Amino acid sequence: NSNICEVCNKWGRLFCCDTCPRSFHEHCHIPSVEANKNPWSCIFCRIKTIQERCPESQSGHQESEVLMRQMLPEEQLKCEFLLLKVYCDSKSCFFASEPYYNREGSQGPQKPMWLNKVKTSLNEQMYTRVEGFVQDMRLIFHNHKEFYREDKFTRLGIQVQDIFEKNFRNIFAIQETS
Ligand SMILES: [Zn+2]
Ligand SMILES: [Zn+2]
Ligand SMILES: [Zn+2]
Repeated sequence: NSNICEVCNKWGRLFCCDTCPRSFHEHCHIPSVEANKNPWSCIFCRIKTIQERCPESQSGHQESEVLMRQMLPEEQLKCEFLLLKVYCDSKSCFFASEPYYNREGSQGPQKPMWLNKVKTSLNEQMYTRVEGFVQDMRLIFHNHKEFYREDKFTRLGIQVQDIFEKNFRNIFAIQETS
């Protein structure tokens, strides 16, 4: 196994996947690394299994169909994995915890949102469709762009949104387009 967390790239108290060489901090894995379970398989492995069991699941899909899907176990897992892929980028730190807004010339958003809030919502089964999860994730970046206006810091929102969107298209097998 690797000697650093796959998500935050630090050492520490690491749980090792039994079916691949990745390792995780307890609360870096999503869902949080399960108490017992020997062997244990990480989210990367669980997602690869879904694909292997249903190879046609990789054929292209329309985003509008994906969004309307109910949050059954396989969709719950895919959203957990997509969230984890955002945390894998170090620039996620800016979006992880609850923000506050006091900048001359800007007003805070009407509906603040942040990654740990999405993580709690997923854990608590608060989303009934994929659309709920995707709308909260896109709201993070939209709030940031609107609040930071012409400050160059706006680019952090564009960057982390790009990581979200690329991974969304990969995980949910969105039909490739020009
Ligand atoms: Zn970690
Ligand atoms: Zn694994
Ligand atoms: Zn199949």
